[PDB]
Amino acid sequence: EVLADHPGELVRTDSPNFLCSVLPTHWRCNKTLPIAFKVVALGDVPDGTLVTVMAGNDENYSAELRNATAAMKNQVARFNDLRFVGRSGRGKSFTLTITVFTNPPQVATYHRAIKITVDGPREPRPGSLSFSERLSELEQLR
Amino acid sequence: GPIQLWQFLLELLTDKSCQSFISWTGDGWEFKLSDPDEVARRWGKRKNKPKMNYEKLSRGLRYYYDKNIIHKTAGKRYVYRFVCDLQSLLGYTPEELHAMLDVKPDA
DNA sequence: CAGAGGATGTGGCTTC
DNA sequence: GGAAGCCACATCCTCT
Repeated sequence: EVLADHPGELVRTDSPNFLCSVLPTHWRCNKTLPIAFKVVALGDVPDGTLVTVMAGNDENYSAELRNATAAMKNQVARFNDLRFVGRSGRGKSFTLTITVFTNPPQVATYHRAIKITVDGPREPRPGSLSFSERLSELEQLR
Repeated sequence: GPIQLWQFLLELLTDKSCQSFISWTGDGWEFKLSDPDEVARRWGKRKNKPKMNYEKLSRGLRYYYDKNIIHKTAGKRYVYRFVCDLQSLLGYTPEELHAMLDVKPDA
């Protein structure tokens, strides 16, 4: 709980054996996170053990992520620039599922962890027609 | 209303009056911006962005590379090519179009 | 500069 | 009626 480099950096998962970085409540998609996401193991987990992260909710059973896989080293799995590509839906957040590939595998969850959007946290605000006609129709399509 | 860059360029390229600063090279859907600054000026004026220049307009074109709309012609300064199917979108073969616009082969 | 692409902010528009 | 989403750039930067 207080075995992290800094204050309030880690949070508990639905599992008593793991802890992970606190994620921004809302972020922009495909944008690097403010902090390096980590998954800390309380129990003994060998160096090299893989750890993956999957994001999802009612909108996206599973959301496209980038760098969602890291290797455990010294009880800690440090993801390098984990990113969220898939969005979570208006007013919705993703739950993260952390799978630590020990044998047998161990699953840890971080519910309502983060909302992903395109902007992210933002500051408050016969007959034949011609080209011109064809281009105009094409410019409206959407 | 809303206008995308490739559509703007396409407007200019179908207007004989613009052939002095932007024109078709003669090879399919390839085109050249003979006066980049002028094109950027009009683009800026269309989108209402006074500080618009070619340096920035070109960034927009580079965004199309991946979306298969416009590709750059290697080695030819200010030369790009529409790589989407303009024939289906406009109903004219590169020639028919070139004709109506009185296009003269470029090299 | 010209020119590939990443990182972010900006404005018009649309949708719960 | 709007805050919250989407989209398509606009801006800025890096190097030779």
